[PDB]
Amino acid sequence: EDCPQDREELGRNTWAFLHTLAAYYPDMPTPEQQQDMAQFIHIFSKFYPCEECAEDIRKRIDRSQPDTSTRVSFSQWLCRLHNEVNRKLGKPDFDCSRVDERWRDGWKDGSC
Amino acid sequence: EDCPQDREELGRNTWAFLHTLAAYYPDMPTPEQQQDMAQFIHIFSKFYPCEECAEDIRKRIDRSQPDTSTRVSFSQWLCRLHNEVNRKLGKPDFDCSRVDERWRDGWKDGSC
Ligand SMILES: Cc1cc2nc3c(=O)[nH]c(=O)nc-3n(C[C@H](O)[C@H](O)[C@H](O)COP(=O)(O)OP(=O)(O)OC[C@H]3O[C@@H](n4cnc5c(N)ncnc54)[C@H](O)[C@@H]3O)c2cc1C
Ligand SMILES: Cc1cc2nc3c(=O)[nH]c(=O)nc-3n(C[C@H](O)[C@H](O)[C@H](O)COP(=O)(O)OP(=O)(O)OC[C@H]3O[C@@H](n4cnc5c(N)ncnc54)[C@H](O)[C@@H]3O)c2cc1C
Repeated sequence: EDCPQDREELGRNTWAFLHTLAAYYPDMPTPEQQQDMAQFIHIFSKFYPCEECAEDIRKRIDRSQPDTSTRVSFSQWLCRLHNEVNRKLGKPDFDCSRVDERWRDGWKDGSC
Repeated sequence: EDCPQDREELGRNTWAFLHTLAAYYPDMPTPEQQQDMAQFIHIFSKFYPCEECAEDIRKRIDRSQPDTSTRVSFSQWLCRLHNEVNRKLGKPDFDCSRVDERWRDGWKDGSC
């Protein structure tokens, strides 16, 4: 908009960035790309703006390190992580089998 | 609404994340944090989902590496980077002296 992001706005926008990032990550990433994405996620968890949120995500990420082996493993890992936060906030579980429809290709019914 | 984000949508929300990220970066970051934020930016530039956009930012970063010494230096560095992209796309130059109002504290006129 025009004013500082609130917790929810920052969240929606960051998840959008993260899921899209994962959606276009290589299906066949090189060993270096796999190392970089894992490190990116690690650093991300240390600087995500919302203080309370970062403390929370770090604990979740340390418990289940990102699997950056492939586009699918990574996008699924990220979907599972987001779902953990969804459950913490009483939000619905997202069907991870549809992450590509949501963030890359659009719903199969063509509503996008 | 819940559809894959186009170049403009992704960009808008990613800049929001990035500027908020810089807005809350420590005023006195540890050397470790300064190293981490620099790498975050470098990895970010290699994976940002819009290939043309990623290549462009990489070229700009290579000419002026991120200054992660302080919250102010980094926020200003990021504002300058975004302004280069604005100039490229014919968008108005943003007054970097007002980055804190825009992304952290809100406009001085209490508008927010
Ligand atoms: C790393 C991180 C940590 C956070 N921690 C906290 C916290 O501790 N406490 C707190 O109050 N808030 C936290 N937030 C904010 C919170 O997650 C939400 O972003 C915010 O409440 C806004 O919710 P929303 O309903 O708009 O959807 P999100 O912003 O919840 O939703 C983004 C959208 O993505 C889709 N989506 C939902 N789940 C998934 C999934 N699993 N996989 C793929 N797509 C999905 C949906 O289409 C949805 O509308 C965090 C955000 C991030 C990015
Ligand atoms: C790393 C990166 C690279 C990109 N590369 C390209 C590219 O090569 N080609 C292309 O077409 N698009 C590119 N984009 C997309 C483009 O920059 C815009 O995000 C998009 O056109 C939408 O524009 P917008 O007008 O909504 O504002 P941005 O999305 O331009 O604006 C976000 C908002 O932030 C504020 N703002 C503007 N400038 C600054 C600043 N300098 N400092 C602090 N706040 C500011 C404003 O309040 C503005 O409305 C890129 C985005 C990112 C995040």
